Amino acid sequence: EIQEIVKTGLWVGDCFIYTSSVNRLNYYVGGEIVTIAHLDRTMYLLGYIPKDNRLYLGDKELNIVSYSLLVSVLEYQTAVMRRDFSMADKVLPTIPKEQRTRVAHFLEKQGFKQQALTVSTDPEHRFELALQLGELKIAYQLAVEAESEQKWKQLAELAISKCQFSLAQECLHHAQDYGGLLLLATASGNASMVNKLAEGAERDGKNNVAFMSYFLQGKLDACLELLIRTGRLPEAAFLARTYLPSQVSRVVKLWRENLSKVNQKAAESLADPTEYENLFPGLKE
Amino acid sequence: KGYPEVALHFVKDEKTRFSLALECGNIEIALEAAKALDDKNCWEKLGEVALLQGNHQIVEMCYQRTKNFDKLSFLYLITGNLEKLRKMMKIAEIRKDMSGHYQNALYLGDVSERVRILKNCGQKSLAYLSAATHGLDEEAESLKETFDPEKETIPDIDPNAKLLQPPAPIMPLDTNWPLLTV
Amino acid sequence: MDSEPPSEISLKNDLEKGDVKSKTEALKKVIIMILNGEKLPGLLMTIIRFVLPLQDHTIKKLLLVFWEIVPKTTPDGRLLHEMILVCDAYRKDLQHPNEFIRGSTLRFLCKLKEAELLEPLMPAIRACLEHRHSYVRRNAVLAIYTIYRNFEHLIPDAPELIHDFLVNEKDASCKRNAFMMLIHADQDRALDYLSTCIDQVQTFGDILQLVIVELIYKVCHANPSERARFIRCIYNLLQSSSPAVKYEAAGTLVTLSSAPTAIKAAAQCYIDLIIKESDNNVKLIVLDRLVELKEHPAHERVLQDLVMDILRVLSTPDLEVRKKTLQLALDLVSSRNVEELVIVLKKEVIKTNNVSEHEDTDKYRQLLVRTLHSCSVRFPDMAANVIPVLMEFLSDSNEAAAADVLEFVREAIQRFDNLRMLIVEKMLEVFHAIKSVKIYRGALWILGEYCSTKEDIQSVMTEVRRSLGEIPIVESEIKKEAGELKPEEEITVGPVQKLVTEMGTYATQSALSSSRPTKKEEDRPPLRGFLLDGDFFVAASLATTLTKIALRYVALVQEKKKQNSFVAEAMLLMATILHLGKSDPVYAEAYVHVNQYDIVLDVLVVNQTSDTLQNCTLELATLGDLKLVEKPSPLTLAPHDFANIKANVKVASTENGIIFGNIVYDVSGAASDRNCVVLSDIHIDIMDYIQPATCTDAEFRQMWAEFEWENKVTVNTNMTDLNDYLQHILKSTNMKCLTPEKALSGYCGFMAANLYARSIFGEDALANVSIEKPVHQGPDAAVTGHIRIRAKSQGMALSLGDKINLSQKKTSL
Repeated sequence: EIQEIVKTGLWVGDCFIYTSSVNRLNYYVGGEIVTIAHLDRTMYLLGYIPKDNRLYLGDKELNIVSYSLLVSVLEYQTAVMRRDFSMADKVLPTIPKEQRTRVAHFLEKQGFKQQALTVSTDPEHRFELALQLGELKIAYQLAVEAESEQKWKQLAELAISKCQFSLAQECLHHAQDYGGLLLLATASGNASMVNKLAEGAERDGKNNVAFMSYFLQGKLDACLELLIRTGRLPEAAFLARTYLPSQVSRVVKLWRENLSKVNQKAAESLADPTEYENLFPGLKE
Repeated sequence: KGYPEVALHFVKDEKTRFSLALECGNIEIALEAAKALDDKNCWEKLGEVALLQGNHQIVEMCYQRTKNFDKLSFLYLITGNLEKLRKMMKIAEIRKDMSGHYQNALYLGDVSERVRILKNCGQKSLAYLSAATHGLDEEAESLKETFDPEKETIPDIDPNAKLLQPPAPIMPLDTNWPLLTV
Repeated sequence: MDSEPPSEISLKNDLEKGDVKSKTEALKKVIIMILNGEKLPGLLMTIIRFVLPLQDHTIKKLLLVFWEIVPKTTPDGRLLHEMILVCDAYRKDLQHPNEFIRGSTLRFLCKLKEAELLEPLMPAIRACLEHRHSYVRRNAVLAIYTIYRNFEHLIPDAPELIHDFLVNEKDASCKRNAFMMLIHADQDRALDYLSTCIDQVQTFGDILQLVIVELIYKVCHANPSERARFIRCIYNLLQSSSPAVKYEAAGTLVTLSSAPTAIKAAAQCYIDLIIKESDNNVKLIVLDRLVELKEHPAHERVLQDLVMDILRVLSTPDLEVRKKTLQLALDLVSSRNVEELVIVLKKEVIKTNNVSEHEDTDKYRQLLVRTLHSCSVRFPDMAANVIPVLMEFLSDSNEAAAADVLEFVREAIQRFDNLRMLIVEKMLEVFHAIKSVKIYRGALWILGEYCSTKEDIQSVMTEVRRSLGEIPIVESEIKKEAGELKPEEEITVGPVQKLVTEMGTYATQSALSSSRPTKKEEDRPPLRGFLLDGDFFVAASLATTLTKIALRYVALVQEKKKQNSFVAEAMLLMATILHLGKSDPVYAEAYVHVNQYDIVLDVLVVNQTSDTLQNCTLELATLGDLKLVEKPSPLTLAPHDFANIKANVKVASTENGIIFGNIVYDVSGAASDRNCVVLSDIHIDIMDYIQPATCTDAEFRQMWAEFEWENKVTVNTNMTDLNDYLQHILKSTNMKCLTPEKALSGYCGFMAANLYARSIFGEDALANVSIEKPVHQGPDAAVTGHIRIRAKSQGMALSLGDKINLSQKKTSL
């Protein structure tokens, strides 16, 4: 049963070309209704006269208007219906831009995402077909390594689903996605590719993203540094004490100085242990 | 007065009390004024000033009630606590703060904390990678088995290379940062 | 009695009179005066006395009316009780055989959230438990819910009384008529019951079920209510690139712009969007779906393009629709905007083809030539199209018609070096019949640059050179122009060299050549002859002369950024330019204090005197745009009283009829001639009353033009930039420093602020603060700034002028 109502109709082969009460000229293939073309006004099918190379329509007038039937579209789609997807692809060089994407979508609806991917002019339709197929690599080329982050975020999730972490780390990189990218990445235990995607985070006040990156194998890679950058100077002093290479003396000073400028006088800090905070000789391991 | 003198004398308003505290740099009074101002913002800002006087116990309390468990989680190895660092992890687990709950597992020598939190997130992949690298392949495997398997894959980061960190060599922590106060 | 606030003595008289009509009218008159908001308690005993038990509905209905809008306030004839004179004999009213009196009584009684009527409203659901109408059953579910709202969120209101206590909501679902006052906080069982009811609906009732519980699995099931929710639900299940093709949204949408052209213009926009989603470059913005009405098959009958032609407009429908339509042609089809703008421009620009597209007003013609021509400058393909169309523009062969044509094309040649060689011969033709400047200017430039190509030039130029018309600006343009390109490549009776001779004479020299030039004395004072006179180093030859200049284009010239361009189609642009896009002794002491962001005027009121000032009241007043947010409220100012009384302050209000000075503060006391005295607390200014508003560069510019701002002062302490003192002070005279009017460099760089306000004074206020901060060896006056000011009759101009100097107040009591 076909969606678009048949106001009048005609049989061209076993395919039914009909007019619709939407002014749509559609054709029935497969029990599926496709729109061959749009009628602008209300039109009736007089008949198909092979001579003129036309379908002859008439309005309210007992005169002629002509629409040539779009046979290349019809044959592509008919072949798709039959489940002769390859056959429909032979038709494709003579299906233009957006029409290849549409005919592709027909191919797809009937099934076979991949054959639809080759014919679809539009890269986006290829890109989605590639996610659907589960062809990560093909979807990856289609995104294209530099930008198209939206493509990559869809790919990155798809890659995590398949538990193919590898493709996922690359998608997230291209995506950028510092917050998400870090989560996959900081699971390293050696911080192998986690610093880059959090370099910014250090100084953006995305300190949290930054600390996980650098402290992951007993190393202070830029742990301290993230804390200085942000102005969370106390926290760098504190870190320095923790792992004691006694760097604390310098950090506490820089910090103490910062208290005097940032209006503290009764906790002013400019001493070694007298005015609140405590430089390294107060401190210990 | 930026070195309170006049300030000490009139302090009756919960705001004047708040103000007084940052101008000294001793935020012990701040928290109470901040309390009596009935407001979260004050607790996080005085907590930050607190970290500045040096002591993180006071920061924790504030930051906990402003609900910045994740800031705390970040602070905590920096501070060198491990007991307090665990408390933050749970109460940030539930928020699904992935730059809160997530932190602490790294910060202790073993990663197990993440593995469960991530399991609850449904982030099975992330949970396996974290666990596996520490040599907690068994937990990593649990996550794979409950969810989609395939743990074999080697990402741009390691999926099984040692994670071990010696957590905080300091015996007295920086929640216990020394102070005299003037 | 429309609104008459003193009439309460007559109403009492009218309220009982032995004539039922009079009583009804009286009670009615009370209602209308209360609703407006006027005096009513005097009457109460009279009002209450006739009506109380009766089943006679009209008076009862009237009294029932007055109990939902003021019952609490009025107390002469009612006082305070559980079974007040609102409901005591209205238990009879509730229990009458006539549904109307019971129903009415139920309805007001349960409506109140009153606690002095809580008990009488509860079994008041009895009056409507039996349902003689749809109204009775609806009245009941709404009254049970209103009882639930009135302090009975627990067991006093939730089960059944005998059929409803919060259960009409359940019953309604399965009964013939629906209505669910159950929207929040009510029985779960009824909520569930409404779902079942979606099927067995009553349509008004369906809107009530539906506000509570929405989203269907179906298509529908029937009725406007379900239908209205349904388009919301559809937008969910396909959000993607707008609705595209509007759903059931279309019906309300037309009325949304009933005034009348704006609907079509909007409709045209959607229809264009819908056609296709193109590239989406500069004015190629069509979104929605890529294919849903395609574009451009060659077998499609009678094609998509027929609708596309409407959008190409001269005005072909009316102006609002026109502006939308030109953008819309550009939007579906072009390369950017350029392609379809050239087609569109070809139609609009002046020709010999059609005289419904040519006009003898020179600027519009000229502008239209520039619009067509800017497309070439934008995109190459257009150069080839433009030049032959431009020659058709010329063919009109009015002095002026040629003139406009010549003027743009000459600019195009500056861009388009020895590409438009072909045009020169066409361009000369109409240069001979002449009554204007423009024709001479342009022609002399084409014929001049183009000389290598042609050889005619003594003959063409010479008829004009000895002809008259208007010739000021002619001089300038001919001066840089006449010799150019190839040193000896012409000859008719004057080769290119005669032309250089001529070119020099026309500029400012003298020489017999082309039977002498028309004028020699140059255009506007700065231009003069001399530069070019020096020039022509190598006689009219592409080298480093006039030719160079002519066959080169000043700075960058690309796009439609207005660099040898004009930005789309000239008529559409006028509309876009228009769019501004605007966004008893008394003593007082006082200070202003702020604690926990509460802004208050502290006042201390002092009686230094032994004398009696009892009868002491304190008030802060509303002057105009100043207002009290709460006056000081102590009854202080007594024999030797010192008190601190706080008057809260606002700055923003609506003008009151009393004085408009500083701040009025009123203390009252003993005295009978001057029972009320006005005495002051510290300064507040007239300036408060101004209201701040802002301008953009377009609004500022428009207003500059609109009314004069010649008036200037120089204000000291404008040494500083815009941001510092000047902004803060300007703020207090409710002004704001917005956009610039500056032109900074190494010699220029006064800071310029465009100011705006829209004063509550019947004027706007504008100003430009120019800060004369030295960026030259000779400053105006060094640091300081001159503020050029206005307001709409410059009565606030002056406020800007002095309130940008200094401004500070403090006290320390």
